Amino acid sequence: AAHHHHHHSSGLVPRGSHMANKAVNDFILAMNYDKKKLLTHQGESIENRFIKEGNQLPDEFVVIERKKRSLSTNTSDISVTATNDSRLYPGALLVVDETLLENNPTLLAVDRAPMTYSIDLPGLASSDSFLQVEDPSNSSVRGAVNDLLAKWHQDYGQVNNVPMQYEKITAHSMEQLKVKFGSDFEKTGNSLDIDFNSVHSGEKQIQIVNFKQIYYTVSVDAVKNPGDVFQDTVTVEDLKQRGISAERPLVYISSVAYGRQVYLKLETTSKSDEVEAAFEALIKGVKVAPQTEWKQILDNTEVKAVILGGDPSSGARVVTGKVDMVEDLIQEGSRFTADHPGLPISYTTSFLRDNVVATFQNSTDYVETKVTAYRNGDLLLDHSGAYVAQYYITWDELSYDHQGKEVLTPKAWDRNGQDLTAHFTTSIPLKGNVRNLSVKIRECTGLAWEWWRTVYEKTDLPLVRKRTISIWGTTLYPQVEDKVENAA
Repeated sequence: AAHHHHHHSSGLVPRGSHMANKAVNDFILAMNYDKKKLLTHQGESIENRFIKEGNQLPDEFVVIERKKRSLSTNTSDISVTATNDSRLYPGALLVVDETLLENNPTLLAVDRAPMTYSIDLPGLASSDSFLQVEDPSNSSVRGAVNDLLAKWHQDYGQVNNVPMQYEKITAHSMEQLKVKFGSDFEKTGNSLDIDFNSVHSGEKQIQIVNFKQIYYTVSVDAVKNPGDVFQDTVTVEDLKQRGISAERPLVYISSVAYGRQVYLKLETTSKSDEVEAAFEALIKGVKVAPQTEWKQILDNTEVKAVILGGDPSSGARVVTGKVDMVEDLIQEGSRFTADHPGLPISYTTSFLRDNVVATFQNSTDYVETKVTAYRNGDLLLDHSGAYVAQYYITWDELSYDHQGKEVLTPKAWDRNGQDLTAHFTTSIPLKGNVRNLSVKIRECTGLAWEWWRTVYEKTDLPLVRKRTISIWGTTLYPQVEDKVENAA
């Protein structure tokens, strides 16, 4: 007796019956899977073997120290890069597999039961926040939301000045960026034209800034029973036909954030350690003095950006140029108006089975490259004395061997020890290479009991941009000037 109740004598479960929805509900509840393992991905996992490198650039000598780092993110927020993604609407059903991890999700588009949404809008009434969509799709949900928006803007609603939020990192690897911003980021990074090669060779430094402006978010309350999102026309076999199982379970978009997003690239050829500070000052719109080190950095900074939402169409703009246009990028989407509903920039998913928020674990190993720059310099000599003079100029040229060991190669001015006469001038180019610079200058007095007189003798001379050593005067009273020009 107990076997037959709530069942058809045919033994079949009729399509469009309450029995069908019940079977679907039990079918999803019966699923046993590991939530974390299904949403976990590993990046590269590099090994810690690195040697110190030295390289000569046209204007400077760089010392590069490579190091393996680890970046691991564990978030439920999924960044949106697609423009008009029909799949990414509130309450949409997504399949849990590789495609969900890659942010190119598989939409489960079956007959949907009505769903109730709430929207958090600054200056929106309590019970006017709810929306009842009878047949959830991208269109029906988008329409219901925009209808509420249009009403909310035309009725009243202050032009809410939207807060700007941003997170930033120093670029190193494309994989590392993907862990930080999402695995769909590769499209954006290619638009930003990030020069990873020049970073690794220490020729330039990159910082990536992600701006977010959330106008509003649409949310879905917890689903009581897994089968409550399906119409009775949906059967268990229908789900299996589309490959739904405990191994490929279901998830629903529990909320979507709407507004404007900006991925910013700050590309500087500087090797300074004040780069992060200079970039920050730029973002804050802080005035920069011309003779500062920051101004040197910012003048040599190329800026590219991808705009998602705000201003014109929904389409993504790829603006390019100098530092001057960063300020307007930030101010552009400051106000949320009737002109633009705003578009999805972020969404979150919850498992259909138990409404637990789906959290994605991503990690990767990357090489953190440090670069230390030593500027080239020139050593200038001027001989305007009434005497024969000799120079003894000597230095070491620094290099690094294939084992990263430090190497000092002795060097000497080819005209050392030679008798030089006024008016003699010369310029000796010295690379950042140079350590332990020593200059000795002596003069022939003509006196039999003391033929030579030292006019100048310094060791460990700093490699400034321009050092001019000028000698003049007489055999008995020689004069010397050690003039340094190293101002920025």
